[PDB]
Amino acid sequence: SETAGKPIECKAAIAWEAKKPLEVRTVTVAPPGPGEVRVQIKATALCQTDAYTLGGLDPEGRFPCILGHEAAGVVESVGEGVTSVKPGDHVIPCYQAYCGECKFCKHPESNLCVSVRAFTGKGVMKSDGKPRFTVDGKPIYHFMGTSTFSEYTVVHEQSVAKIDVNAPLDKVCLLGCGVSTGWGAVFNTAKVTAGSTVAVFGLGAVGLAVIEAAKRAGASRIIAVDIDPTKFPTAKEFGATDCINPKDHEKPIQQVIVEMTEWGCDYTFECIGNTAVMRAALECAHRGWGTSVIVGVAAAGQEISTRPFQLVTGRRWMGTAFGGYKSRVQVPDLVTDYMSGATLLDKYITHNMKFDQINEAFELLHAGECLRCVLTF
Amino acid sequence: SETAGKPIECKAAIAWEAKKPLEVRTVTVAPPGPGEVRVQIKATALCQTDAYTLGGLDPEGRFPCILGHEAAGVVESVGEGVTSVKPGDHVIPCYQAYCGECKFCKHPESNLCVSVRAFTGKGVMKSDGKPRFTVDGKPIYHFMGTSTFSEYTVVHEQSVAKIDVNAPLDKVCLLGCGVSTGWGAVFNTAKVTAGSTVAVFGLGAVGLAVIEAAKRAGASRIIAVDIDPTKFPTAKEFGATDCINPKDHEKPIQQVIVEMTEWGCDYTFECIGNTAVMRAALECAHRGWGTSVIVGVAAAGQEISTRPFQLVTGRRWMGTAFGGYKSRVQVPDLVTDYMSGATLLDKYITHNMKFDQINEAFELLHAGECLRCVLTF
Ligand SMILES: NC(=O)c1ccc[n+]([C@@H]2O[C@H](COP(=O)([O-])OP(=O)(O)OC[C@H]3O[C@@H](n4cnc5c(N)ncnc54)[C@H](O)[C@@H]3O)[C@@H](O)[C@H]2O)c1
Ligand SMILES: NC(=O)c1ccc[n+]([C@@H]2O[C@H](COP(=O)([O-])OP(=O)(O)OC[C@H]3O[C@@H](n4cnc5c(N)ncnc54)[C@H](O)[C@@H]3O)[C@@H](O)[C@H]2O)c1
Ligand SMILES: [Cl-]
Ligand SMILES: [Cl-]
Ligand SMILES: [Mg+2]
Ligand SMILES: [Zn+2]
Ligand SMILES: [Zn+2]
Ligand SMILES: [Zn+2]
Ligand SMILES: [Zn+2]
Repeated sequence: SETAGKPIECKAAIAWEAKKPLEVRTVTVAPPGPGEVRVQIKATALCQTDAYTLGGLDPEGRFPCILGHEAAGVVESVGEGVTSVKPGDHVIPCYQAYCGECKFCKHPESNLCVSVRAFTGKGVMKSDGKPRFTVDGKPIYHFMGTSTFSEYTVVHEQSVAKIDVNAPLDKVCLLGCGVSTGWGAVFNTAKVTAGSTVAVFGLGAVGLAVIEAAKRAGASRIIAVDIDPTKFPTAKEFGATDCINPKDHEKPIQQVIVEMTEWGCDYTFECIGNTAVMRAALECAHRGWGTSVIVGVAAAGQEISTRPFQLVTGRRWMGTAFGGYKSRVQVPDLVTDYMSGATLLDKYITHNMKFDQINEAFELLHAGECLRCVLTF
Repeated sequence: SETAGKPIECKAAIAWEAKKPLEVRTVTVAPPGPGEVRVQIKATALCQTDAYTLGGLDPEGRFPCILGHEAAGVVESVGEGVTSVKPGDHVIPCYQAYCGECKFCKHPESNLCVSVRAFTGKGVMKSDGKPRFTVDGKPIYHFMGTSTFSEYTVVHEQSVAKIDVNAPLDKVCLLGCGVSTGWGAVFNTAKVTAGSTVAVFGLGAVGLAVIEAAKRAGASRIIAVDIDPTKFPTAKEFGATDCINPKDHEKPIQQVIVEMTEWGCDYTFECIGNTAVMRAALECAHRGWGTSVIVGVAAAGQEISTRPFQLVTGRRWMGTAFGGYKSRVQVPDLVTDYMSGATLLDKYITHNMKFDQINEAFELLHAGECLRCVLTF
């Protein structure tokens, strides 16, 4: 290789501080240490989670840092000990790691690996406790263990899903977070049964993925809820049978849903990050057995509340992280399902832009005018 | 019966108004109307739910009424169209009805029948909207559809479980309330798996039932929690492996439980009715997959709260009503199970008193060190 074992200077987008636009400039990327993989990002999308940390809403937010966590790329080089990937492998770096040996990797119902979170949560690497990015010798920190807003990033081996080398990297970049989360919320967390009724709160890429998955699960009714009705036509494309704007009703939205379904929907999904809506989604879960799945990420500190009578009379409050998918094991399975022609993944990409316009993409998502914006270098 | 078709003069305990003692006196019990059943009560227990309504705290409280909801007895006569029981059958009347045709009776994960609940909640019968008790020709209202503090009571057919004629009625009287509820919270709601860890908050009859069922399910560790340490010895006999008094510790009790189990317990149960402790039970459920079952009934105007991060990181919040048991279907199975010698049901009866002493029995309940006290006439 031409770059293996040596630093790489490449284009990236740095967040020097919160609530400021990113600076697209050159950074230096160190070679991978033991158990690490240096990846050449080929495509990367913006998620609402990136704007969440950029807006100062992350308690563990550490600046300066390279954001980004929805990407697909090619292995440029690996550090010593790395056996699972090799240069040339097509990969998807995942915020959720997989070690196969911790208690959560071994449990059938969890994907919350603890192999590297103590370091990825701090924006550093496990091998030496430091980051791999510098600018004029000063350290720039990692984000969600991925930091995909850079031509080359360095990640832990446990965070690297090896995927079908023939899958288009600018489409499956979405499988690193949002769309996978919405799908697994249906298939893994809720396990929607055929015939069921569903309510989805928030119609971004995540909520639309809940709708697509619930459709595929055989749901007989899917109520799409959003305060922005310009997202309704796409929601009906994915399979929504009803679209509801909360601002068209003086009743609370959970009362509206209950009246449409007498007792509530068998499953409800919150895909916003609004604690008042999370409460609403649980209270319009069906009496006796309804399930509500929190998908959105609320601002740190905020609390959800309900009357305990809601759970005593049969409703179930749960949440999901990355759809319950064990990353390195199951992300390749999602790529395989994409390559089989069975998904609507291509429909989630509303804009393809160059990496230099990353800030316009952030304005697109703050304005609700995009689903997923895929950046290429 | 030579009482069939006729009113019956029998002894009962009348609650004329709130916060005053019951009067033990004769009452007139009308014959059973269409779809109604008249039961000779052979044994009836007390619990805190009776004392809650008697104390004037119940917003649905209706006086004068006849309290009592834990009982077993024999059918004296049946009203028009009743075929599920006949005179002489041994029965348990249940607050939780089963009609076998509404949405909830037909769902495998619910037992919240709506056949008669709107009428029992108002202390009247469904056939005509009127009660069946009179003193001096003026009406006495029912309680929880059972009104078991009476030698004879009239109940809806949907509330009448038909049980093994061989079962002792002064023991199976408990199967209509807290013991079944705690058992079912484990077997039906949580579905506690073999080898799992369990935490129980509150060590009355309900929590002790949770402990007994969890041990029977194969739980490898059972942590009993109560601010009254005098409940610990009995918690250990039912199968507790640890006992924790929250007041002995200077950290939040959920942090105590998590430190004892590194990540939390696989299952936790709130058996008190305390929203603060409900949140504590949720937050010491195991990371990634822990389940917390609210069993206790909180006071009015109280809400449960947590940070949604707790659910996004894999914890599940649910509740139970009557342990999820479909009453007329499954209460007979609980009796059969008790007759098999598999349960500690007899160990929940700490006191046996005569019905004339009902007021003294209530004072024992208010003092404590009484799990269940059974009254016979
Ligand atoms: N649990 C996880 O692992 C995970 C993974 C990825 C994303 N998320 C979170 O899920 C959420 C959705 O992600 P996204 O990319 O689709 O964001 P998005 O901004 O593209 O979509 C959110 C939608 O919610 C709508 N909305 C806002 N407030 C509303 C309200 N009161 N009522 C109804 N609709 C409302 C908005 O109009 C918007 O269309 C985000 O909070 C994200 O952080 C969680
Ligand atoms: N879901 C149902 O269908 C159903 C059925 C029956 C009873 N319940 C409810 O279950 C609950 C328990 O029933 P019970 O008969 O055992 O009542 P109980 O009063 O006999 O037992 C309550 C126990 O909780 C302990 N306790 C009180 N506050 C505590 C605290 N902060 N921390 C730890 N322990 C505390 C008390 O010391 C006591 O031992 C009640 O709320 C009851 O209404 C529900
Ligand atoms: Cl938080
Ligand atoms: Cl799919
Ligand atoms: Mg993720
Ligand atoms: Zn792991
Ligand atoms: Zn994301
Ligand atoms: Zn009771
Ligand atoms: Zn019913």
